Amino acid sequence: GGYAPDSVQIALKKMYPTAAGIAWSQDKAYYVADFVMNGFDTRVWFTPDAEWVMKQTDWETLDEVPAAVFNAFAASEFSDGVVQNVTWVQFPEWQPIVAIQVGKPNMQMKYQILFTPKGEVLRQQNITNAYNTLGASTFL
Repeated sequence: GGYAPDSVQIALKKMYPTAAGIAWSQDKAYYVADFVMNGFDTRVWFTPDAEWVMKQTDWETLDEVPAAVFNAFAASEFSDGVVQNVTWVQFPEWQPIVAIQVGKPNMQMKYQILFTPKGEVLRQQNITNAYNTLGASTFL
């Protein structure tokens, strides 16, 4: 479902031959493939020239993250919060990123923290009432 040029669809098939029920959408000048891979929600961004520029895997839980990220999150001011999502963000040339979305229900605030695999904080964003916080505008 959704539109994507044939070249872009062929490029995704080459990367994930077992991918089924793919939903295509646009995010700025990118085509985004949305599907389930190994039980995880997966999204792949493509240029119109069928070059992949970003991958996202919704791990959802902290038991999937590198131990350095787990320990940095556990020592942070968000450790007591409700984890809403955990995403492994990858790129063709750049280092991967762990994006954690955590709610503070008593504070009535939602936050997004971007970590390097070594546990270094790249960004602490207040995403209360914000949408598409993991799209091309955050990473590309």
